[PDB]
Amino acid sequence: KNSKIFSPFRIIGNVSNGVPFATGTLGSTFYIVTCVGKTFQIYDANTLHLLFVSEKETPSSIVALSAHFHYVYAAYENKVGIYKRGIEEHLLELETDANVEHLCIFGDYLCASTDDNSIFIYKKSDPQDKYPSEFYTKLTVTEIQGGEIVSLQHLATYLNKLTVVTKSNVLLFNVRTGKLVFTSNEFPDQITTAEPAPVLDIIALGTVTGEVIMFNMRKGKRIRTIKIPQSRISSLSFRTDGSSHLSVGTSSGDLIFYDLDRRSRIHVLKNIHRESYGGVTQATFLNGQPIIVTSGGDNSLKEYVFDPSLSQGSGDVVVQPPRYLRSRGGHSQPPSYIAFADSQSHFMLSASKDRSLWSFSLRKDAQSQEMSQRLHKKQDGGRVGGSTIKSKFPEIVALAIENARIGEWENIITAHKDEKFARTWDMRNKRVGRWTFDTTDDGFVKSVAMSQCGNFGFIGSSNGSITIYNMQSGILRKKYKLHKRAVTGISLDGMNRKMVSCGLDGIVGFYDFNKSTLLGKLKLDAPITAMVYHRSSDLFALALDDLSIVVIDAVTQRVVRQLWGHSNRITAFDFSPEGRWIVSASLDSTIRTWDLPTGGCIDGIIVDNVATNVKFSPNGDLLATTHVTGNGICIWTNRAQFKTVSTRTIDESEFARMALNDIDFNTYTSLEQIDKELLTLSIGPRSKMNTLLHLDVIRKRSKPKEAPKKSEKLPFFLQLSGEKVREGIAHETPEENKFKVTGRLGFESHFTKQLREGSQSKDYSSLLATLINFSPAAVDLEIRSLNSFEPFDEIVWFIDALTQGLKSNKNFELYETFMSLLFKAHGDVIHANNKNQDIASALQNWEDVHKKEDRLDDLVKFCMGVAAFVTTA
Amino acid sequence: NSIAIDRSGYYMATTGADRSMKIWDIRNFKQLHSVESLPTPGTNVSISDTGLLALS
Amino acid sequence: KSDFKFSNLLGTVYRQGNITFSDDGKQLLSPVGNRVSVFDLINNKSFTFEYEHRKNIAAIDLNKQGTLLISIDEDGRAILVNFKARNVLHHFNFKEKCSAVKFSPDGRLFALASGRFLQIWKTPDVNKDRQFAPFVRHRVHAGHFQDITSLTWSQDSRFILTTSKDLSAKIWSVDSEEKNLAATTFNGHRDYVMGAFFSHDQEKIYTVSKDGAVFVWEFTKRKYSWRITKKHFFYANQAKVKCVTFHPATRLLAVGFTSGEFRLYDLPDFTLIQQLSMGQNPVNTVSVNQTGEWLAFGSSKLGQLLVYEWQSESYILKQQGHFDSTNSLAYSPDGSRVVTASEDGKIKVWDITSGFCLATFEEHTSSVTAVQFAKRGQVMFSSSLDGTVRAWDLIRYRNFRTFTGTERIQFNCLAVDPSGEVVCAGSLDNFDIHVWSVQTGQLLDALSGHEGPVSCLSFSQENSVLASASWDKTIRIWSIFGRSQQVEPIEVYSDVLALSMRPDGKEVAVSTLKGQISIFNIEDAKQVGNIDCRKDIISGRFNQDRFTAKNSERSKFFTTIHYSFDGMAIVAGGNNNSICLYDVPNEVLLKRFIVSRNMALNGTLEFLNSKKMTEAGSLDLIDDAGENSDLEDRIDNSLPGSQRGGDLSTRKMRPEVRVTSVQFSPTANAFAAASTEGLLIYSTNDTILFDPFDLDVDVTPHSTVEALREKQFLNALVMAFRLNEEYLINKVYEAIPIKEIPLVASNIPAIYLPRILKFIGDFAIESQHIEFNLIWIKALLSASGGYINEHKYLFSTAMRSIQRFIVRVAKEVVNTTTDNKYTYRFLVSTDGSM
Amino acid sequence: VAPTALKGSSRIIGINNTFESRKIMVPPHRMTPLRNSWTKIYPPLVEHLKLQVRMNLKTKSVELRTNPKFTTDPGALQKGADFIKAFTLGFDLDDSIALLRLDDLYIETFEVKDVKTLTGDHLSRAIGRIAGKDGKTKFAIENATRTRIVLADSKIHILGGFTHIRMARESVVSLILGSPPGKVYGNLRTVASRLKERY
Repeated sequence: KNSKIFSPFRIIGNVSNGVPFATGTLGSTFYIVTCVGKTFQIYDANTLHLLFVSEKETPSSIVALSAHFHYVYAAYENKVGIYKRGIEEHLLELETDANVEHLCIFGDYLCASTDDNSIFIYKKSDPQDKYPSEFYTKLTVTEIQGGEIVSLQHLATYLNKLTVVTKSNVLLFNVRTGKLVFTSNEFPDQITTAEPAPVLDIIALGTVTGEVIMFNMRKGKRIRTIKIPQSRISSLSFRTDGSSHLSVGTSSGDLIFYDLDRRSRIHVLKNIHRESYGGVTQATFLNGQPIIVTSGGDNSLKEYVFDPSLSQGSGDVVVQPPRYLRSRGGHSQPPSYIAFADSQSHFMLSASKDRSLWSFSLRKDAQSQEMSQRLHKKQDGGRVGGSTIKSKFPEIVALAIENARIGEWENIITAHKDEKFARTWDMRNKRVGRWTFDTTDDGFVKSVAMSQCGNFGFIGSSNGSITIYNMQSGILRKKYKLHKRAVTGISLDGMNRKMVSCGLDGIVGFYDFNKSTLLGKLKLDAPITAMVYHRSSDLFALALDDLSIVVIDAVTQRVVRQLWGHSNRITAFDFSPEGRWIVSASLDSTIRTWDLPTGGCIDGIIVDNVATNVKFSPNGDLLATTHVTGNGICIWTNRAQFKTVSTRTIDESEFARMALNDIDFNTYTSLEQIDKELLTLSIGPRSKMNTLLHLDVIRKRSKPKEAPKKSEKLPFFLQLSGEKVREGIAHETPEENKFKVTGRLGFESHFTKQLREGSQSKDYSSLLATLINFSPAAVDLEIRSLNSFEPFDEIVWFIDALTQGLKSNKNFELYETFMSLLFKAHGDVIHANNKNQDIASALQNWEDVHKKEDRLDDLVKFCMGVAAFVTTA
Repeated sequence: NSIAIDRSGYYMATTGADRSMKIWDIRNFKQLHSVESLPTPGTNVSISDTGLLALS
Repeated sequence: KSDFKFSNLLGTVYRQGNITFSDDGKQLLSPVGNRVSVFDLINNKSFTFEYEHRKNIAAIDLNKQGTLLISIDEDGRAILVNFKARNVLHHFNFKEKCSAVKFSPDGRLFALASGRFLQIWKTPDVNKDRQFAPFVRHRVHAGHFQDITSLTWSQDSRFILTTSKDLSAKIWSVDSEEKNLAATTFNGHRDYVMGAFFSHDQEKIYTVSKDGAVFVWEFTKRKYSWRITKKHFFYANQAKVKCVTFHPATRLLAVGFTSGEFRLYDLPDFTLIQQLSMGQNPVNTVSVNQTGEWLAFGSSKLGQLLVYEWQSESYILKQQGHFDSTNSLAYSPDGSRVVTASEDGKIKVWDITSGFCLATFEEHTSSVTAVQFAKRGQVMFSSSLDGTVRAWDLIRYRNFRTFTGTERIQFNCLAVDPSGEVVCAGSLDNFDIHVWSVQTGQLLDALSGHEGPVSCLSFSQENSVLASASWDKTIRIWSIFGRSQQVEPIEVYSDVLALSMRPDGKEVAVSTLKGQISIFNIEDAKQVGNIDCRKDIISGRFNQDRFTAKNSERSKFFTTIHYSFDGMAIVAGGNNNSICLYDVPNEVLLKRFIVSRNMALNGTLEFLNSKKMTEAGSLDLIDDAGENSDLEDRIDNSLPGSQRGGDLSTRKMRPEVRVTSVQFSPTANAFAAASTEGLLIYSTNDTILFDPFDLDVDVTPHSTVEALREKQFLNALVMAFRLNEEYLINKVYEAIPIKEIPLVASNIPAIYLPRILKFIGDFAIESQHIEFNLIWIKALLSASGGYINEHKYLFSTAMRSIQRFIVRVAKEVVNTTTDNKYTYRFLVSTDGSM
Repeated sequence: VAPTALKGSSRIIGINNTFESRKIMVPPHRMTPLRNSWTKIYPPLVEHLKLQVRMNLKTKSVELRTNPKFTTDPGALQKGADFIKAFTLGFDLDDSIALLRLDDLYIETFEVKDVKTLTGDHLSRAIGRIAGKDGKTKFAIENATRTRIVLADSKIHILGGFTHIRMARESVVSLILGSPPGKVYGNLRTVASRLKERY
């Protein structure tokens, strides 16, 4: 279930799942906490901008949300988590299997009610502690005491009392002492909602049959009764702006406002939220404000505002009806299709069964917007035919988008269910286009495609004809008729030369788009279901009905790779941007990544819900998928973008049960030396050879033109007097006798000791190794410090060291450079004593090896003579 | 940072970046008060006709 | 083919912000305007990150482990980029003008100086996968009364010294339990506190002010408290301290002054180690190596970057770039070098790999308009608005000749004969094409016939004809060589802005003011193709524009175009935010590249934010110079109507995104585009794409290795090419024994011959197997020499790469080998005595 | 301490200067410099090194002893004995103090006869070549190698860091053996630059 290439990132397009949202105040500002499946999101009330998201997904779905100042409490299963800025600060685990249902926090007490009518009280260990952690006591409400707990509320100015509201009646529990202070009279109708009023001792109770009660706890008596026959109260809220208003939300999707002072109805907002998804699940007046925030199960959050009265006198009577202020939303049902709008990962296009198309922004949620379905006026001038009652376009089965001509004309084509024409949209305007493309053969639209240039749109009909329209003018230009069954895929190469089609009849047609000719036809064993064309590589994969993905090269019209392993139908698949991977999803609840070069499955996942779509970002950073459940889009991060991934084939049997290293990582490190006989340069920069030979002249250029000014009184040993790293040759310490010019024993340099050791051992491999590691300045200093006085042992030894190096044929271009520096620094000494046998013998041996390395000159001279001739004449 | 002088031209109030406000007697040039430490430097000072001392 | 990606940015080494040394000290990170460039001084390699801010970078920093880099623009927008993978982890907006950012020496925490608040965050773990909110806040400190100038971490990652504009330096403790240890404020500075540091023992705190005073703080009895025991002063007559840095280990204090001269001091003795001047412009940033031996300085005005080795008094690096000045570019024939001409009058030779300016020329008085290389490559020619065309000899860096018209005309375009014996230049005020003889310098003749200014010129590399285009809506082909001179005019629908000549010399392409690229057949003088480009061009609305970008006709045409050396592609650019790469035979747009994403540049955006618009006008157009604290920033030297050819201070308007010239690389699948920010180079080097050629089911990476083990070298090599995997080609290439090379080379199919030659050239230039590669090249040329001759333009780029390898590295080796042979013989044969 | 605070080898080479006691004999020609400089020699030894210092007028030698109850650094006695020897060899006091302050300074000692058996005018010519006119050659060797040299007749004492006093030794030896002056002076120019360079 864990992928080695992909990891979940977040969900897109979901604002609320229907659980009542929580409102908390930080200073003068307000924020709203909404539940999204197993995670909650925090919005700023002023702008509805996303601020925080829960760091980790809870093991179980969240049931309750309560927020007080910085801290947010989220209840799931039998555990209550405490979050600050979306990061968990402490997890409260109850000691009973009964799941938490309701949650209340007043002062240092946290009250959690389980579904078995048991109330757990947690207290702060210290009065100054930010949140309660310590377990205080347990209070249980028995059936004789009352019915099932409806909600836990705390009224202001009540010392250590919790007002437990049950279906039968209301109860007053003293949390400190754990005793039942007061029991209210039984109510004929089932209670569904409770809300503390801004007045003292009064809590508003909402019944199941459209009755709202202003129950007074101090007197224990009814005060008022509002009646809403044939309705169910889902939320209640009071206006604290100085106006005695009461907003009653209903499961029908209506929000009613009452004026308590005048005993009248101000206004009713009809169908603000869908009845099918629970209507008004939560509707709360912002404290001290005329703004009311409403939510529902339809994945939407809205805000309404009361404007000031237009009458200079009697403003209380002339109440402006509430006005829509701002809202956030998404699909009400799972998206059916998705697509990346642009090369970068800014925007995604989404379509859902709710007949609405959305443009979702990954970089910021506020940028997400719904594309309008308002139709343009017809060019001919005739009246457009349609029902006066406005309805959204049918569900979108397919979509094709290009950005070559964005802002110039239509750049999206969409196919709709049971519809004989395709509609166009404009991404720049975010509105439906002015063209409609018809199949012209009495068949439904099954495939839509666009050319890279953005000028042509291709429509595939269920009767087998491919019609080609022009996006700018919407004029039918060409019609191809090869397939006799439905065309399930159309694609055109980037060059606009070769066009490929596939259909349920199983044939793959290759057309020359410009010449309009049938280049070839290829028959496959099973009907083809879908196509994805990779324009850069000229490869396209086909999802066959035999549970295989067949990769075909359009240039040669042959099958190159065939992929097996899926146990059921392949819902969707996509190419990686580099053209090296295919990620496919199937009905068997798995997502597999396939490596085309080796033609094997390298990664496997098991999704709880079948993934209906899969899409790579053109960058390759992100992978977006949609599932049969959930209104949002799951975004995955591509781990391969930050490290190499092994291409070893996944184990099939272990995967089913759950339901050469250089080649594995697609790399190769060049050998140190292909053969001993072959000359090989050093493993390093090629400027080292040039830096060594011309060191002095390069440094003269480096010196500043004007001498720097310095203080006359300067420490003589400043460079050495350093607090403590410098690894230069100057900063060398001796390692542990008659005076010797080269170096006295116990006072000898590391290099000279290695040189003397090599001379006795008759091998300078250790010396040659350290020479290569020396810096260019260090190399010059050592050679120039070589002993130049009789019997000339060190010079002879150095020549023997270099002569050995040339035999190895490795790093020879440094050894030539070292010998060049030796003559430069000790040429006169060698010249004056050329007749000395030791120098003469050592020099002669060097020439014997050096003479052999003249074949390289012949190779260089040949290639210049030919390469100059071949390129010229 | 700022200087303020009253209507009668007898007092002066000066604020500095060193978080100090000093009330002066500019006829005789004698310092009267020195509020040595302020929570933060005072950007501005003004004196009304009635003699109220304002600090920001 | 058409898979190009931004690789590095030449022409600029430093624009603004703080330059930072890598922890190992072998890499220098320099902000270049909107991006970050990394220079590897030891290996002589450079690269610029692909991620792009929306405004100029203000602060950057690389953690000690060398894994994470954080870069912050002028608005507080921050990007966390994985240094090793060169990929962006997260984008963070701090919602305020962050002045400095610094990783703790432990690496766990990094601190932000955002206005008057010091923000300490926890570093996201590089190994962990990306999450929605990788950063975790640690603490925010609010003690300063004004903006924080800088901050310094203690060597133990426990204390932070913050210096602000409050004339105060303040210390904090990272751990709350240790707040009592460091809760002090350091006062007594007359001006802004530019920097505060700890000593190596951490018992001494040094603070430096803008006025030029260094205070030495110690914990001493008057019962124990921090006191200023000693005070030192830089007695700069008028220069103000601009940037300060301190190395506790070596006790080195490097101070940069506004006069453009920096001093190195030894604390606490206050001994002046050195004093040097980089110029007259302020020293904006100074940084110290970890060892403390290299000091990096940067000046924003001229874009200078100086790495100084104060120990040896030597310059490791001394570079100066161009901003909004590059008028043209030219590749060397081997492609190793790229030359640029600037409005300053200076011609600079840049090395593609290292990214530094090898040489500079300053003969020209006025803006240099064009630069072009001879076919041979040793000689270079340039033209300038001062009215002279100058020939440059690169081997001795001498202006060995200079050409000038008798009427003293400004020259805007240039063309050089393939033989290098004739030079022709054109003008925008003469209507004639002047011709000079290279050997003599005499004006051979003036070509007449154009009724408008000549916009461009080009010689045919083979036919040696001259093609000229003008605003006269016509193109004329001059057969100047030969006993008879002929001219063939071809009419065009609109003004011709650019002209490119086919390498074959058989066709010429012209970009017109209509946004059209029309290809003509030179011999037949008839049109053979046309590419529409007005729709492809992306042009942005300027802040000052009162008309939409869609209706704007400012630049919907390409002012420069160039063929690919194969002859199948055209790369085009203009005064617009797009570089478009077209395919000639099929007349389609292969790809489009966005030149810049910097909102500092004027032409980047097609749509401007309506919030900026007000009843007065655009909020951007308001000049905020008066708010600046320093007088030099407040001074306005702008002339009223200047558009071009002066310093940026003169224009008074924002720089405009535009591409002055574009060219393809002679030796690689890359192209370079000169623009305002610098010389953008796009290359296909990475080759992560899977672009197979002629696969079958039998071909697989496993199967190729099986062929190698069975010793079927030819089949293994061919199957590797059909996969087209670089690693698999390299594996097979090195596994073929030397005896079998001649057999394999003679038997490679002709289709794969261009591919092997391309691989060898790219591989050989940086590989260590000089002899093995030379054996392969010898086998290939001998086996298929005739085939390469028949198709020169298919193999042109591959052949130039091989010649570069044989000339630039192979010849250098034998040159060092051969001189030892002669130096050897002289020492032994000769008689040395007395 | 500030609140922000963090939580017997012989340097001289070629002569065996070695509760422990060290004795250094002062030759007659260094007696008077010792007297006028004594006010500045004992404070660093007695305070920083916590050593018990004395000069024996009878034996004309300086005596240093480790005090078990005061001394803390085991190497202080050797460091103090090394410092007195440098003054005994002839190095200026400030030069000798560098041995105490720093930890990476050694003195290398040898004689002209060790390099080559020169006698009479040849030996004098060798000493002259090392010194040069007005001491120019010896001065040049000091600045380039960043080493302090005392040329006491045929006895040479070179003070500095390990690699630094190595490069001085070859220059001095080449001068003794008679390499051309320009090569030595050319040598001194390069070694100065190469020594300071990072790479």
